[PDB]
Amino acid sequence: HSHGLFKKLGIPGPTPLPFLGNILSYHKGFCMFDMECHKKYGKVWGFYDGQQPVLAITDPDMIKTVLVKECYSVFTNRRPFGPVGFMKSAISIAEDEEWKRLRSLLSPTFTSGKLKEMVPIIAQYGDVLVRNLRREAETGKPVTLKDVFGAYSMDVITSTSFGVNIDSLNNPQDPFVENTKKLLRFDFLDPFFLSITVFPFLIPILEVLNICVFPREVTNFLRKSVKRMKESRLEDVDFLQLMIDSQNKALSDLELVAQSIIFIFAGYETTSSVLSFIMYELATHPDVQQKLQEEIDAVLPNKAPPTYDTVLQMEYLDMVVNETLRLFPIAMRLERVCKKDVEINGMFIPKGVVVMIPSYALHRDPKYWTEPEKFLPERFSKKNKDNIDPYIYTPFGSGPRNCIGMRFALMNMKLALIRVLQNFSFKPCKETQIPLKLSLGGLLQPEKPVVLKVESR
Amino acid sequence: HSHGLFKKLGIPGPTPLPFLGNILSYHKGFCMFDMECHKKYGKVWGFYDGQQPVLAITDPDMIKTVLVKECYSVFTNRRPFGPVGFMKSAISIAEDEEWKRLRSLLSPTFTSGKLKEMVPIIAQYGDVLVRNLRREAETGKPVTLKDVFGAYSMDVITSTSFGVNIDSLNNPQDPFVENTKKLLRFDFLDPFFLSITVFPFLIPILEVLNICVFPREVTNFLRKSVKRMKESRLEDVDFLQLMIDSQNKALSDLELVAQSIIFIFAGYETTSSVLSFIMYELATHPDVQQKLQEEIDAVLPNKAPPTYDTVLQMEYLDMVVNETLRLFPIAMRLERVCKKDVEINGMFIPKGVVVMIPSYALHRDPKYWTEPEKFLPERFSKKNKDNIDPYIYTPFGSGPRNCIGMRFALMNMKLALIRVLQNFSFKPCKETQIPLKLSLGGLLQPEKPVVLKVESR
Amino acid sequence: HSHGLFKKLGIPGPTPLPFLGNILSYHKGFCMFDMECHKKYGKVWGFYDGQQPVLAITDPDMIKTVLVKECYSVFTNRRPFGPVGFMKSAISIAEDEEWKRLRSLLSPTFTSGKLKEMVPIIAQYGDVLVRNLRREAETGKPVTLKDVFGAYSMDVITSTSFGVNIDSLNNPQDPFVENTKKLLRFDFLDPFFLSITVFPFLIPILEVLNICVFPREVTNFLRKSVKRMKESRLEDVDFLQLMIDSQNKALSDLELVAQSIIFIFAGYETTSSVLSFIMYELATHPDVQQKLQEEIDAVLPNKAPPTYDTVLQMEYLDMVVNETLRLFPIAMRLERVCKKDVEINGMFIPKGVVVMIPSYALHRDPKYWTEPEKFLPERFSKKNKDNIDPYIYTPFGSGPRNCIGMRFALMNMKLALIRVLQNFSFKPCKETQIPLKLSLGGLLQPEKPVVLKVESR
Amino acid sequence: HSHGLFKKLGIPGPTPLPFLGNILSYHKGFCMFDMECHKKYGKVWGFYDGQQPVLAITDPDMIKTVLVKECYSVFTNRRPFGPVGFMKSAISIAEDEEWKRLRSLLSPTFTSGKLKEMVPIIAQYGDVLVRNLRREAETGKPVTLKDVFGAYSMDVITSTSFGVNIDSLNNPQDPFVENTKKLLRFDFLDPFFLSITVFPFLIPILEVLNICVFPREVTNFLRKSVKRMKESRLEDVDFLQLMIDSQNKALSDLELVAQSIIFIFAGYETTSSVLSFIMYELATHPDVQQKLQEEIDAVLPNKAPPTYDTVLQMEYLDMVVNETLRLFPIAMRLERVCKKDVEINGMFIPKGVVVMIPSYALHRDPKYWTEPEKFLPERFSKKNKDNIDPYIYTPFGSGPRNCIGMRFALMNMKLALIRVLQNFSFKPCKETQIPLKLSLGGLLQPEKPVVLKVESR
Ligand code: HEM
Ligand code: HEM
Ligand code: HEM
Ligand code: HEM
Ligand SMILES: CC(C)(C)OC(=O)NCCSC[C@@H](Nc1ccccc1)C(=O)NCc1cccnc1
Repeated sequence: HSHGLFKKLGIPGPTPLPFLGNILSYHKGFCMFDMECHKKYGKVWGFYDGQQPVLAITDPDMIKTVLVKECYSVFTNRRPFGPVGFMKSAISIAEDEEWKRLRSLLSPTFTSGKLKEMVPIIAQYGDVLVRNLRREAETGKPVTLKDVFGAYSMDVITSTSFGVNIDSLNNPQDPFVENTKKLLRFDFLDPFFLSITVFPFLIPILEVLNICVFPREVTNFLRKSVKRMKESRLEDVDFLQLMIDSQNKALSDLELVAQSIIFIFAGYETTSSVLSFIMYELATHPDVQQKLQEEIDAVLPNKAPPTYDTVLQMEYLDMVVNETLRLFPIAMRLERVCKKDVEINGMFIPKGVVVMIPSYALHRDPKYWTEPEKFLPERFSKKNKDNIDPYIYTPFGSGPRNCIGMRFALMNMKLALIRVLQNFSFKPCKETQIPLKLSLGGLLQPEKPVVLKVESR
Repeated sequence: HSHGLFKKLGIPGPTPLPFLGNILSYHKGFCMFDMECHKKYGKVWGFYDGQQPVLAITDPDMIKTVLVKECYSVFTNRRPFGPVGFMKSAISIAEDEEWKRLRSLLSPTFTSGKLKEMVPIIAQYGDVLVRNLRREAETGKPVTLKDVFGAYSMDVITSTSFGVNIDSLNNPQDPFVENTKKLLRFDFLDPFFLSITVFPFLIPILEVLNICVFPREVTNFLRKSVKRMKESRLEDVDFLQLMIDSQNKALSDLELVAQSIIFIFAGYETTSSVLSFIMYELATHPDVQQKLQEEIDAVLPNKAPPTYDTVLQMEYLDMVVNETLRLFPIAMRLERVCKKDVEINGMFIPKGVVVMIPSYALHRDPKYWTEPEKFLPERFSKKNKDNIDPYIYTPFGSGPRNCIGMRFALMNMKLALIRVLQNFSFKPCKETQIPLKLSLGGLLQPEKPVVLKVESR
Repeated sequence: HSHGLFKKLGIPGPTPLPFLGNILSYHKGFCMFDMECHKKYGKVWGFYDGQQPVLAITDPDMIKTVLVKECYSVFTNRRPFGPVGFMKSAISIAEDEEWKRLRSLLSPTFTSGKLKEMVPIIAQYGDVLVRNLRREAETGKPVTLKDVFGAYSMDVITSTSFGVNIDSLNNPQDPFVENTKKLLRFDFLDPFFLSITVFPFLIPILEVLNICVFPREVTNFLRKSVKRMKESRLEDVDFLQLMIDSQNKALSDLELVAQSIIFIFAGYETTSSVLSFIMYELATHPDVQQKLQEEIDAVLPNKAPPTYDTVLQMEYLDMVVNETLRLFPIAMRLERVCKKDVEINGMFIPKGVVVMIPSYALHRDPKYWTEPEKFLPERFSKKNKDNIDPYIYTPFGSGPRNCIGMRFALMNMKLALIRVLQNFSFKPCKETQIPLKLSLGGLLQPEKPVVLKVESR
Repeated sequence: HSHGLFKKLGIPGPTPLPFLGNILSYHKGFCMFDMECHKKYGKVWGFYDGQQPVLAITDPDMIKTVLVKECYSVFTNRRPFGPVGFMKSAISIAEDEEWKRLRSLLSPTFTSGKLKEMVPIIAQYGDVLVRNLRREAETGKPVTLKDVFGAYSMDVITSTSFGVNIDSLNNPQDPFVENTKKLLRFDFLDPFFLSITVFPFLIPILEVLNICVFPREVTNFLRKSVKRMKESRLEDVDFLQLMIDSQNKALSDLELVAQSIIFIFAGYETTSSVLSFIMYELATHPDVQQKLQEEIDAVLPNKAPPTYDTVLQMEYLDMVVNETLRLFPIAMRLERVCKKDVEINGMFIPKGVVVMIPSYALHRDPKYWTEPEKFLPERFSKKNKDNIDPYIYTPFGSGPRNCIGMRFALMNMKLALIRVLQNFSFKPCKETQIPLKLSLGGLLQPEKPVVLKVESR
């Protein structure tokens, strides 16, 4: 249909099939498709998700123009995504003025100030993690990181968001953990979403049937569960409180539920998935593991409890986290819908085009990264951290729509790692997939789950 | 689904049925439904076209706020209408910045200046009208106005828009008149569009099938026919010329076709339908007919040819046209889609609500019109024309999005009537529907076509 | 659209709304709508589920013609039901020759012979039920029947179908009980299915998206779980065995899964729901409870273990079960799609019409039942059991497509009750809904769950 | 989805793309795709029209089994085709018992008896054809066959079906010819129908919107036009009469309209298209033209008027018609939907598979035709006509569902040619496309229309 767009504008790209566009090229996943296109075509290129034209861009100035400069004017929203039901009101999903309102109503929740107050509560579930791990370190049986990390990551969420306090690894069947684990980061290469991409005219069909990519049952569990806690604390420290206090243009109650749902997933599969990637890289590079175990003990001698300030003090820890996020940027791509005919850094961009930054492919670009497949934390030494274009390395996005939970996500993940490297070491098992292979699907996740050996220090 | 909207906001309205909303109430047509609601509920009210909330308003200040004040800011577009294909680019159909561009690129086409230049060509087809009529005035057989007026109205269009010059009543089968008559003002109460209103999620389905409410065949006839005339005049006075000269941000070629299509219908069924309504009212009020025949002869003695200036000179003619348009405002309603949460003249209007002015019901409101059903031209005497709220009487809309062809449409219609009342008189026949009954459907048209007796002066 | 059908044929019925047909009348549920129509219109009547014409019939001969006589010829299948995915192959859902094959391949599974072999295994979980109950009979706290019965009913299913052996009330979190409880008898008056009924043209839309009214996750759990047990028993007494042996025109493996799913639900919510209804009626009619506790002890003195033969010996037990099923026939209606133009017992029935028997309304018809709302088991005394038209009383359907699991369902339910009335008695609590109110929705279930007092004999 | 079908059954075919199946291979049209598959794969093969599995077959016994033997049992209907509206009732479109009824109610209309009675009326419009042609034979200007033949072919239809009698080439604008020319043989490779094939789940969507591949306006013209003529002849020789007499299980009135529509097209574009193909082959093989002009004059000396009997007498005329139909079999393919699991001539054919005979590819198969691209009428000499497998050469189909109008179509076409070769000869013009190229689309029609020189004998 609209498959002449890039051929006119003089932008190169893979030739689209009728109806499908270029989607059959996703058979190795977004990341691999993005790398190929980068090499085959250079700095800019175009392709079609069904009839949806997508313009990839790799110029840091141009990227900065889209993500920062012209964000409010032209590139305000992300690719429409449906069917979502009442989740239209989630911040990550909302548009234009509604999003601007929600970003405001929700920003002070994520300050360095409020973040320092969540430390002692986040500190408490680190210790729960250790005990579950030593039960396996004392029973010489290899460990799947995702289960134990997610048990931890969930434990922090439920708490930092509603006060609920479960040992999700040892009380995994209590009514709360059941619903909350039923979140699934959406495989955009799964049967369902490829059908969307080729039949996006079916989203409104599904919307009028109250179908939701968020299971209609988990949402109902928390919609009421919030209006219980809402009326329990009212009247008699967490995200809900910080959002309830805000509605005192102000936030509504079902909007509040929707943000709660986004926050819960946000820090579940993500925090847990990033922790897994770090632990893998640690186990397969044992020296880095040792160098970090030294710094954790120098700043916190005698296995001293990590504090907010001791965490920012640690610099090799930061380097490890960053270099992991370079090799596994869980978002893979950034995207904005171009809402007006515009011209940025010398290129005409018509209305409706989705503009896409290929984060995974830029993190692995040899034109900016020496030995880009190698896990080498020193790239982020304060000697070299200045050489790195913040518009090439973008694991949390950028501009007015970057990751709202970035600080919290780094803090949470580091508090988990300080505590864990104070007590154990991590070894490849025979069953450990080395080298790790990324799922060919639509998520940045390992093909096989990560299994390692855990020895008690 | 969204059927609680007005019940929350505290706006009264007829209770909606699931899925249908209030559409079953259209069984007497928009106009009658609008009158009822006006009386039942007062100054504002709400209802649902399927799941689409519609807020009717009748305050002239509030109407002025929507149609003029906040037009560019909030109320810029009309109710989405599909499937349209390439006709998305027609001015009457286009949105936001695209419309603003098209209104600019097309405005100077409709000036008092360019309009004075179309007079002598529009004058020529008036004489064709007379001859066809006297062939019936000399053959004592009653006449259907729509056929003879449309023959005339078409004759002016084809000319004033492309130079083509046919006697569409006597050369009705030439290739051009066949396609051009295949326009149909859309019965929004017909089977098809009621299905849209209850399944608007099916428009995108139909759009991806290249289905068009404008027959895919007539459009193809003129798409090429334009790019012929385009390349005939280039290189070797009408709307096409005025649009071709404009593309010399500038107008494209298929956009040019689309405007051509809108203009052709615009002045066909409308001009012809309004002429019919005037002739009816004239025949059933013979004194008004006489008073106007006197003024036509005082300004143009000896059946003098009407000129642009002699036309504006005529004031009872104007009164007749206006008072007809009061009783038959062919648009019935005006509408704008509310693009932001706003508050106008003290009422909150949420995003997405269609705001509707019920022109037909306001033209017939006894709270502003004495004996409103009576055809009484003197309402528009220069003694009384000042008493009339331009926000109650709105046959051409208002504000930046009023009828672009208003001046031309009045001129064309008056040039037709001066010539015709200079030569004939018009009498009720036995077959004449008295009093006229409006089609219960979705157009302002007579139930039965208007048949009259035509006697040669 | 097709809303003239019954008006032509001369069959009376409620006047249908456009698009909706008569569905708004479901606001009190099928059962109440059926009763009204029966009284308002008499022996036959028509109505529209959207555009779907439905002919209700209440003549026992005519009912026998449809359900038995012309079953194979004309009335072979049930109302199309979608989207179902691979569940198209379930027996209860399948059509024409495929169903005939599946009914054959699955019939010997349900014989009096094989049924006598399942007794000792079904006997074992009765004792599990007692212990869970006395833990509540010794802790003076009222009991919700559905939870304790479903715990039991599940326990029998998992066993009688796959050998799996869980105390689902005390091991409720083991991986098997989680998936298996995620069956939900479909509320055909819920948002989703009313949308089907008005947009049945959307089923094929949903089918091509691999959407399934059976959650795509539970099905995957058992599809593989079967092909595990399949390859565990092969090679090294239950329904799976009886189906695996059958494929040794023969049954396939995914067909086998689908039957497994139908059987699991079939005996879960149903058996458990019917048990609840009996216990309610028992508690609110304490004499019937006593009369039955006497017969259970006469045939099984000293709390003797019930056997297959001792179960059929018990006749007042049968009367209780039957009279409960009269007042709560969980299917509510029977239905067949008329596959040919036919004429049965003097009435023309066009192709495509769904023919419906209103079981609930016939069970409550005063023209066949004295004091029909009264729970009076003696109606089914061997003195009166002969007076009862098997085409008026139809809790298991009739003809070649009656309930395949009828015998098993009666046996299972009676083995549960003999054991339970041998040990406890059942008393109304203050919280007990008396009289019970049927859910206004699309299932025969109580508005409020049934809570009773349980005292240890 | 179902794209494993042929890979399992062990049938070879082109590998299908997701969603598209093999449809992209239609870029050279069905005929060319069919030839390739025949050569690449042999006697049987499979492919996918979207998700629709299609099994091509080329064994004459197997073809006879499908088209004749198992027609009523298994292969009764053609590939579902929609949206059709009330045209569901046309015979060529109807299914199962409804079709069997319509074939009966309509068969005696097409007998050798009734056909002999239509001769003198069909004879009359032959003479109209001559005069229009000599007006061009006397004005040395090349002639487009389709216009002049269709003018003739229409003239015979309107007459033989309703008595209406127009000179459609010289009265082409009368109200009847306008609607009747608005039939269009459907380009199944046009945008619309390829969208069906990939979204056949959208047919029911369109059916519920009263959209029709037969324009909703032409159908309305004749629905009423029939019920006028119906009530004009009733009460005060053609197909309508023969159908009206039949309803005196019997035919209804709107069914009657629908058959009328099928018959009108059937003999319009087809008869006219076949005539064009013959005239082309005649002009480009001048000896065949001469040999036939001799036989026409031997049987009809002195330009004697052809009679029914003189027509069957002519044998080289028959040979010409047949050999043309070999090279241009306007149906291209025959098709039946397999309604049951069956096994025919040693191959398993699952339910739902469309079984397709590739007539065009078999007519051009070198394994049955010497020099198959050559136009050589002698193939059909009574010496060689016996060598020809009626299951390889199938321009009118075969079995209970062959072309109902075959005899009439041959008669009509031959009466046209006898008259025309009695008076003119036909010569290539410079503008004549030699060799003719078949439209790459979805019809058997020439790329360019056929233009020839016409000289008066
Ligand atoms: C290591 C873990 C995480 C990574 C790598 C990450 C990365 C990202 C990225 C790349 C985006 C899009 C940014 C852009 O488009 O410019 C994003 C958006 C977002 N993130 Fe995260 N994120 C992480 C964890 C979290 C957490 C814990 C939260 C908790 C609240 C969170 C909340 C959000 C929200 C609400 C958005 C939408 C922002 C908006 O649209 O206004 N994320 N994240
Ligand atoms: C007596 C005849 C006519 C009447 C009563 C009439 C009335 C109207 C009305 C009520 C509107 C909507 C105005 C609003 O929303 O505020 C409109 C819009 C419009 N009219 Fe007319 N009209 C007539 C004839 C014509 C003619 C001859 C043309 C020739 C070009 C024309 C072109 C248009 C266009 C293009 C629009 C869309 C304006 C825009 O969206 O920018 N109309 N007309
Ligand atoms: C007290 C509990 C139950 C009741 C009241 C009941 C009632 C019914 C009814 C009314 C039908 C439709 C019959 C007809 O259309 O004529 C049916 C069908 C069916 N039932 Fe049950 N049923 C019960 C329990 C079960 C159980 C335990 C099974 C276990 C396998 C089962 C399996 C089936 C199947 C497979 C069908 C479809 C029959 C076919 O289409 O061939 N039902 N049941
Ligand atoms: C030279 C011109 C024609 C050719 C080559 C032709 C060929 C065919 C073919 C191949 C079929 C399908 C047969 C099969 O599936 O086995 C068919 C069906 C049919 N034809 Fe023709 N035909 C011609 C002219 C006509 C005419 C003039 C009529 C006039 C009534 C007609 C009426 C029909 C009908 C009604 C069917 C559907 C048969 C059924 O489904 O029962 N055709 N034709
Ligand atoms: C007639 C019957 C009650 C069997 O089916 C229907 O009414 N509709 C036709 C097909 S969908 C009902 C379907 N439900 C279900 C199945 C699996 C998981 C969850 C729900 C079904 O067949 N269940 C078996 C059954 C139910 C009741 C009595 N006996 C057997």
